[PDB]
Amino acid sequence: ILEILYYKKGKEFGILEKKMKEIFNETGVSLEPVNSELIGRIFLKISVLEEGEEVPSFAIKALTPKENAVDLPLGDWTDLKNVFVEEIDYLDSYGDMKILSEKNWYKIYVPYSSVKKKNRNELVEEFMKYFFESKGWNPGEYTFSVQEI
Amino acid sequence: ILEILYYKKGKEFGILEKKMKEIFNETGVSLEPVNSELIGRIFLKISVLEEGEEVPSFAIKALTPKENAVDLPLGDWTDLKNVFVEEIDYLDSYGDMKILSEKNWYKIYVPYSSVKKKNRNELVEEFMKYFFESKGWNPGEYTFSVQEI
Repeated sequence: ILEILYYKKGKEFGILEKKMKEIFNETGVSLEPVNSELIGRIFLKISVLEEGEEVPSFAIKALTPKENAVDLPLGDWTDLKNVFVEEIDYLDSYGDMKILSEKNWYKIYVPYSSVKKKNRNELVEEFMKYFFESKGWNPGEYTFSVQEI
Repeated sequence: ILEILYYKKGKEFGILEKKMKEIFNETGVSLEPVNSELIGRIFLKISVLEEGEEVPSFAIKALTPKENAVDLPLGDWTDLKNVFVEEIDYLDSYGDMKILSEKNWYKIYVPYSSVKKKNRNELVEEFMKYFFESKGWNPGEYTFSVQEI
């Protein structure tokens, strides 16, 4: 997973950080920014689909009463008999990428064939254009940093 | 969904709240507490299983490349052909309840037969014992409030 911190250009956060530290030292309570147009933190996971595999259009949360999972692959195709469907989410499309969003956590799915010669920077930069545009914000007014977590 | 705010007994938060408001008025940045032993916010969804249905033991995140979902029920049993399994989560057990946790978001599943004459208060109070014990904290040292959201 990647942790992405974004910031509106020109905004200084030094007095914010000093006051957060002061509040922590007095109350013992650590305060963090609510995601806004000024500042935020998001989490991104990138999955590349193997050649000869289609990108997903829906994410399904299913539940099983079976008491073991030794018949279930993680990260492979299979058939699921007699499961309870709890949630269905339609993925957004941005170019060849499919994007699943849950609050500040994002998962992107890209076809092998499309990202064969692409690095993490190129992917993240495309994702961040999608992200800012999804919020109605101008991407040219932000910087962001990436951390592996 | 329910929003639950918990607080360590005896701790006063009035100066925290005043300083959060001051920081917001100066920086335009709203700060909220990181969940800790002193204070936090969690989200709970309660599902009751119908009579003649087993409680889940695992939650599966599956993806399908199918371009419509009109064959998928929400909140019913079905079979899923040719899906990609991305994640499997084992549910915890607390009495008759099964609990799925993702960071500060919880989903509990209870059998109809067990909660037939139970109200929201009774369920939430059981969940909160589970929650505090899961963190290694003493439930008798906390208060909490519930809000429908």
